Amino acid sequence: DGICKSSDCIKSAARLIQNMDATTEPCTDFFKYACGGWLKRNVIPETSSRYGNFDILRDELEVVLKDVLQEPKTEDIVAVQKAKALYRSCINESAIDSRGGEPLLKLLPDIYGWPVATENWEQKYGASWTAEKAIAQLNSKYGKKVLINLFVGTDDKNSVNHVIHIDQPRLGLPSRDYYECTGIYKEACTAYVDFMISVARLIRQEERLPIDENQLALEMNKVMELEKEIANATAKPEDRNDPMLLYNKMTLAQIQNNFSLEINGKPFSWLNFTNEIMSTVNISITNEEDVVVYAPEYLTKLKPILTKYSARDLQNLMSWRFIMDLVSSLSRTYKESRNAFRKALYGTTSETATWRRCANYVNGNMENAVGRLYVEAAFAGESKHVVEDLIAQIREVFIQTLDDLTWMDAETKKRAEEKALAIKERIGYPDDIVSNDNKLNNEYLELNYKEDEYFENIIQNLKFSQSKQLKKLREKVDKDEWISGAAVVNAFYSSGRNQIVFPAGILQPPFFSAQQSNSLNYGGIGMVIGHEITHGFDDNGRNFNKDGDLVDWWTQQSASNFKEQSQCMVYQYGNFSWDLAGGQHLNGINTLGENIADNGGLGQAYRAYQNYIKKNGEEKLLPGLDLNHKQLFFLNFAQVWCGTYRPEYAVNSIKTDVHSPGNFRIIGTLQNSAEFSEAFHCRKNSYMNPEKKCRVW
Ligand SMILES: CC(=O)N[C@@H](CC(=O)O)C(=O)NC[C@H](CC1(C(=O)N[C@@H](Cc2ccc(O)cc2)C(=O)O)CCCC1)C(=O)O
Ligand SMILES: *[C@@H]1O[C@H](CO)[C@@H](O)[C@H](O)[C@H]1NC(C)=O
Ligand SMILES: *[C@@H]1O[C@H](CO)[C@@H](O)[C@H](O)[C@H]1NC(C)=O
Ligand SMILES: *[C@@H]1O[C@H](CO)[C@@H](O)[C@H](O)[C@H]1NC(C)=O
Ligand SMILES: *[C@@H]1O[C@H](CO)[C@@H](O)[C@H](O)[C@H]1NC(C)=O
Ligand SMILES: [Zn+2]
Repeated sequence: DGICKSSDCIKSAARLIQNMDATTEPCTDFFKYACGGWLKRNVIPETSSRYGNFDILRDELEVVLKDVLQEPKTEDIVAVQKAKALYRSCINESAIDSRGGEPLLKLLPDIYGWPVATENWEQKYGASWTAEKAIAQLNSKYGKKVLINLFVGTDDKNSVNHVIHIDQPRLGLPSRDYYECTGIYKEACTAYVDFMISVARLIRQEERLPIDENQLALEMNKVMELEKEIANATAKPEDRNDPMLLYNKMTLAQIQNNFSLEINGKPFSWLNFTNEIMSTVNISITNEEDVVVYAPEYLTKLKPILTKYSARDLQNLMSWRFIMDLVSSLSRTYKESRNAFRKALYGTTSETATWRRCANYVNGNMENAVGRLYVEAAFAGESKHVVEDLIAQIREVFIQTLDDLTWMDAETKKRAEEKALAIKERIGYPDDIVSNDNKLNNEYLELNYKEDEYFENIIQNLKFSQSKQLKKLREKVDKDEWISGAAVVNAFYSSGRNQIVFPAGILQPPFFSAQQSNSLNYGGIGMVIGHEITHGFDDNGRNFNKDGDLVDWWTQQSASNFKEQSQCMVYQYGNFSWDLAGGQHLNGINTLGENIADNGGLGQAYRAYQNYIKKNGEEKLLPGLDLNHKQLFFLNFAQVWCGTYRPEYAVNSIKTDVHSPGNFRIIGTLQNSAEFSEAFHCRKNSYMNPEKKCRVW
């Protein structure tokens, strides 16, 4: 007969049919054709800003984590006992509620206090207050970066070393655009300041202090007028997309003489500020210390901003940026204060289940311990080798494709083949989290969790996470380190390591399964592999060589052609209007690197499936679907992205997500795919088959 009738063929067909909408013409709108069935069935949960195939698999992963973390076992090693202890302290909301804001009150004296919730702040803290010491205490002990973001990272131009970086800090709101505070941003700006006052009023109440509502509004609006200035001083993402132009190496000498700051009437000392941070880990810094400055323009515009503000004005913002994140770890009364702010940025009317939030927290701070339990329970050993093979097939397809690229000269292709051949693959999980108990126990040896003290535990993880990062300055980059835990539904690429990673969490349907049809595997995990490989060659990754160093290996002509070729995708996606975002246009520049990966990866997966058919021949067709296997390749790729957004978060993500929305990743990459238009016999100049097609890789 020629029809597959296995248990896995039937699960796939059912999932494929239930998600699609065959009453739509594939060539008019393939997103609706592949996801219409799913969109009609589902509605975004009240706790979700975004919902789709990825979000469902992640909520499903959270269930597996609940199972493994919630029941102790007598044979559990210490590394596992600590994860479960942390989980339990997090889900005991009665123990957290009984403490109110007390944990925060003990903590405020350690960060020079919060003026608005303090009395005679200038007399108490203004004496010993210096921007150097104030900013340094938040960075070094709690990893919170408020005015200058100094961090220890890998040297872009020497991937085996670490160096100190100076960069502009994050903001309270999702992006710099929000600080216009008009139209689509007004509600968020309002809830943001209201959020300040609510928290300030709860702290004063709990300290039995007098509450002057007009004094609160006055102080917290000054905080907003201040962050507006800092926000407007920051560089657009568009002006930070070239890592060559962004890397500026200086000494603390050059930095002091080229970026001075007058704060609270006192000059800023970069050596005093730096040593205030590094001394936390018994490390000394001299004025010949090398530094990488990522936001030199920001530092320049910062100088006249901070002269106009007092030490009190500055502290009210700095402490607030830390208190933002801690209120959700306090009692219900403090959690409630974040409601209007969360609704405004994410559109959610309630918070995610406590155990869901907690499971995620333990997975993010103990990724190797949790990954161990996740793979033991939910990952199959068979699949690890099948994916290794898929990566080999796709790596070669990328290399062979170089011969056919006409916008590149021979010498540049040769250098490209080098990087490709040198990409390090990481599949599933590192074996030693399951087999080396000693190494795993030692990773968390200096952590000790009290079960009735969840706030002490999160603060401990902040100190352990920042301390661990600061003592890497004089150390070599550990090559064995994975760039992701195993209990993750995603994949990644590191340019500094030239490494692609595919955690266990993403090695499941619809992406991959050793028993489902190959057409679905290539169109699923295959496309994702090519995506991660092509990240080494996008507008950002192409600037790094085979060893992870930010060095030029492109001829003047090939580089000019890359920009020329990629400019097509800039215009394509920048013309897509997103109704959920208010008919705004996508930022084709900020999303270029991801669209390059999407278009390249899909084309590379299809060629690998063609090559597979060549060797092994056709596959047994799926039941219930009047579709051939080439059409199923594109259908599964499309259903990987089924989903929708809340309008509040479409406004958030269109400015902050470097990815295109799920629907435009489908329309965009297929519009540029002739192989798609062949599989579905799309007439020329139909929406899905425009004559003008972009291509890079
Ligand atoms: C600014 C920046 O560089 N970020 C990098 C960080 C890094 O590389 O270190 C980043 O995000 N990397 C992960 C990402 C993974 C992929 C993805 O698209 N993941 C979606 C998942 C999603 C999609 C829709 C939805 O409704 C819900 C979830 C996402 O997380 O947004 C998985 C397959 C294709 C790429 C990639 O490799 O690009
Ligand atoms: C929660 O914490 C309280 C106070 O420490 C304790 O009495 C109670 O047993 C805890 N509950 C659980 C389920 O651990
Ligand atoms: C924002 O900064 C620019 C310089 O970067 C300046 O010209 C402009 O006046 C600033 N806008 C506001 C509202 O301060
Ligand atoms: C930075 O200067 C302050 C004086 O304001 C001093 O107390 C502190 O010890 C200095 N930090 C160093 C030298 O690391
Ligand atoms: C839309 O495409 C045209 C044609 O290339 C281009 O000139 C224009 O800049 C694009 N629009 C956006 C917003 O990118
Ligand atoms: Zn990507």
